[PDB]
Amino acid sequence: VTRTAAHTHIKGLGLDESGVAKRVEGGFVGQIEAREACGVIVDLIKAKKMSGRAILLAGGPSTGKTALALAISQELGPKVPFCPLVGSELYSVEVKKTETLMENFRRAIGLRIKETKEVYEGEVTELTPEDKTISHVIVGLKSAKGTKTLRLDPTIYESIQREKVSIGDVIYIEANTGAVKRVGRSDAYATEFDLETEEYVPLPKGEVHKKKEIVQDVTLHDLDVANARPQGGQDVISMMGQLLKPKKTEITEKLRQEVNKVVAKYIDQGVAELIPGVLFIDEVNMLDIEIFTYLNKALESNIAPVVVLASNRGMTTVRGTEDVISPHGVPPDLIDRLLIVRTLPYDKDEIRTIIERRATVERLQVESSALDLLATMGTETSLRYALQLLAPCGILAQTSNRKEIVVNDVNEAKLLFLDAKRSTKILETSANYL
Amino acid sequence: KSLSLIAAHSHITGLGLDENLQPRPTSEGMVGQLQARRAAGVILKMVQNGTIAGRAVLVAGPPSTGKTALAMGVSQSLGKDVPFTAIAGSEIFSLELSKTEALTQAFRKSIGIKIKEETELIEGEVVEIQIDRSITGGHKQGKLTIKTTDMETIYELGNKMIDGLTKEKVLAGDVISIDKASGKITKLGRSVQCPEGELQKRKTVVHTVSLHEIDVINSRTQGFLALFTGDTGEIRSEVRDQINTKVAEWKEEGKAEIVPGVLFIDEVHMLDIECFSFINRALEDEFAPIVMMATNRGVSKTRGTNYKSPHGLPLDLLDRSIIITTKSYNEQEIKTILSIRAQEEEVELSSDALDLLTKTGVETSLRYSSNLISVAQQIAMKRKNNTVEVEDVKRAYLLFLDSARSVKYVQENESQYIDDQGNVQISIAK
Amino acid sequence: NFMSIVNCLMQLRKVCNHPNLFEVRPILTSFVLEHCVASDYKDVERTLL
Ligand SMILES: Nc1ncnc2c1ncn2[C@@H]1O[C@H](COP(=O)(O)OP(=O)(O)O)[C@@H](O)[C@H]1O
Ligand SMILES: Nc1ncnc2c1ncn2[C@@H]1O[C@H](COP(=O)(O)OP(=O)(O)O)[C@@H](O)[C@H]1O
Ligand SMILES: [Mg+2]
Ligand SMILES: [Mg+2]
Ligand SMILES: [Mg+2]
Repeated sequence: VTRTAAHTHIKGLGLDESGVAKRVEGGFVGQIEAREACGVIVDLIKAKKMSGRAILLAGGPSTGKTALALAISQELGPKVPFCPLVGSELYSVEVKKTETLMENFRRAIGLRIKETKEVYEGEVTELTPEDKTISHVIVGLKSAKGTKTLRLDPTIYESIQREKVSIGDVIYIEANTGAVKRVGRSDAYATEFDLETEEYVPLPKGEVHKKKEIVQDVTLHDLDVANARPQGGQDVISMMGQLLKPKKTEITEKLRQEVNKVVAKYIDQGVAELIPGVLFIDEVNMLDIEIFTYLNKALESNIAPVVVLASNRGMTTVRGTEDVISPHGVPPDLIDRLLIVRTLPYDKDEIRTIIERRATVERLQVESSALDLLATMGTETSLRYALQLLAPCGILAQTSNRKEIVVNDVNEAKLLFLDAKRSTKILETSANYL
Repeated sequence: KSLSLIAAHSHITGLGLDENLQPRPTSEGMVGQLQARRAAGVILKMVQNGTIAGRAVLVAGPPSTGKTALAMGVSQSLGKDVPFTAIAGSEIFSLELSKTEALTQAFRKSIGIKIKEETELIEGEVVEIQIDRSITGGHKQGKLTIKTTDMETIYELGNKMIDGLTKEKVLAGDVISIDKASGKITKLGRSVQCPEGELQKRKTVVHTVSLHEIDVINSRTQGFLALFTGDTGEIRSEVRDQINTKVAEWKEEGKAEIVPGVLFIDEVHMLDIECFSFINRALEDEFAPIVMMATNRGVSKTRGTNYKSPHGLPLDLLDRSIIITTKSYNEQEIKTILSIRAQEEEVELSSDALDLLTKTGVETSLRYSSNLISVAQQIAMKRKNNTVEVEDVKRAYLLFLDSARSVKYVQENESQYIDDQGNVQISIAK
Repeated sequence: NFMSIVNCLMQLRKVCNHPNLFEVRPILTSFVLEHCVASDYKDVERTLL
């Protein structure tokens, strides 16, 4: 019914209008500074003015950095574009990591447009040249409420020849795009043959010419791929244009200058509205020194929005460097333009509320003795081992036909499943590399 | 209407120097660094002179000094019609393109060529259109009347005039402007239009094109598709040699004049030694633009070798280059820079918030205060007043932590964070 | 009025059973960007060639 995978219990940060964060609100217990400061970051994205700001989230495991990342991604809403990304994913062999990094900086930003398109539909009456010719075809579309004849290009006529239409077939033709879809044979010719593979559709109601306006949103990187390589078409020249060089290449700066030039012309006409977004990079310590040094100049660039990082290390060696020792795996020049939000750990009662609220979201019933036992396992092995063992206790409750988690079920979970320190303690004694 | 939101490098507009090249204290967004702005003005009049070439310069210094902001001031004071190429040091590393040929591509991208010619234009109001064709044969015969304030005549049209006149919809009320050499029609206005002047006028058109564009165009036909799609690389040098002799012949004939542009390379410390020796040869070529470099690292080991060379660059590069250095700023100049960032960001600040923000800008860094000025207006904005208070700066200080403070927090919590060997205490007890 | 109430509720009654509110679902065809950046430089290709 409802799939829960270490998430979906958080519906945002849950802050007040004054700013003060509650103790128990929105799937969060404790962590006041990262939630309230994270809401300051939420308003900072809602400013639509700031750019180049980089805020890393540094902390230990089971502390709530990625959960805070889903808290800001849920607090922003669907209208603000969110780009999840891992630093291990930026390595590519088709192009460099620079093109994927700056390309992702063009993936964070969004831009909503509004445009009107013309819709034509009707039953095909005549396909004939004009009177003399170079071979164009007047297509007489018979609609219900009107009958009109229209002259078309040879390419859309070629797609009309592709759709195998004839006299008396309902088609769908778009003016600005040129795409052709056939609905089927009209209902007037259903009695011509007793059995036919072509389905019989009724006549389309309404006029021949129709107009509507869409508030469709499309990312600026999608306009960059639309400016980079040919995608598809229904003709041979467009499909071979796709088939010839479909391998993605690096993009020059002048192309982005013309893209945001005509985009700036669209925002000068009042049509579109520029809204920034979020590029969230997971495991920043796995990045190379080249991506760090291009992040130095990339954060000095203009269009780079509020980028949130997540690094789970300290004074370690940077990847790509031999003797450089720096905090968080980040070079000190990039760490100078970074902002650190320290994550706070959780007590025994806060582990009890994590297991409690995770149990209520997981729709399992836990008794108080098993809740205190899972609290002691939360303060003995790990948090992820108790949250990992919430489900097998309910499974053993289902096999034992019980509706609540008991002491013998979680002790049977202790016997059937082992944690880290029992695994290391068992693997310490070896006959032949146990 | 160059696209301009609030950048770190948006307030700097021009170098801001006098006629005697002595820099003012507060001029055109740049405050301080008198010797760096004066020497950068010597580079500015070096590009504006254009009689010399093949020179490399370097701008060095500690962080929070603005060497990239100084080169931004040079590029902003350079003005239009002069090409400026700003590339990264790690941008030359590519898989489809070699690093040396990409560096040669940047060296061809830096210098442009101005070529001018004259064309004729007939602009005037249409009175009526009377074409003549045949129902079976063809061979269209067009006639229309063109009118202005002091001329009104009937123009007979050819085949291509009715081809462009019927492929583009036009009326009697609609007004056209026809070029004779191009053959395309400009349907400008209908009866915007309100025209004056003579009917047929001749004006000059000037086009600016860099040498790299001529290199990939004269490489092959699909080098234009590689000019847009970016799938170029590794051009044969016969195009470069014959294009150099053709450009020199265009300079000798007086047909094409060239503009010496500036090549700016950011983060030049992590560059390969092959590109270093390639710059060591390419600085002595005839068509060699002025190169400005910004070495950002310190003394370390160069990539490609084992020894720790000083400056991060070999001495063959630094022998043929001039070096400008920058120094740290005073306490008053940080308050002045935060004041002009308050003027750029349109943020009204108080005196005590500027004093405490100046103190925490001296203590921590320039960039942290340059972002605390941004968030302080929004902690103030949540209180529904435009005035920034000291409580917003203190809250923005306790919320957004410095790097050294969380370095102390990391060193206090090393059991929480994962170590170099992958060991991490994810539990609390035992 | 009493007519604007019923004439306002007949749209929601024209929504809850079946979306008969003019029923136009967009066909989601591509964008109509007509600029074609290369055509602004095609004349430069003509002058250089
Ligand atoms: N304050 C909190 N309240 C509720 N659950 C939390 C909290 N902090 C962490 N968690 C839970 O811990 C789990 C793992 O944490 P995670 O975000 O993966 O840590 P990290 O970001 O260090 O990898 C998440 O599924 C999340 O539900
Ligand atoms: N002379 C100056 N005038 C105005 N701002 C400056 C100046 N020098 C440095 N800055 C500030 O320094 C910041 C960028 O420093 P940067 O040029 O990146 O240093 P580096 O090049 O050493 O990394 C900018 O936000 C800018 O406001
Ligand atoms: Mg994580
Ligand atoms: Mg720099
Ligand atoms: Mg030499």
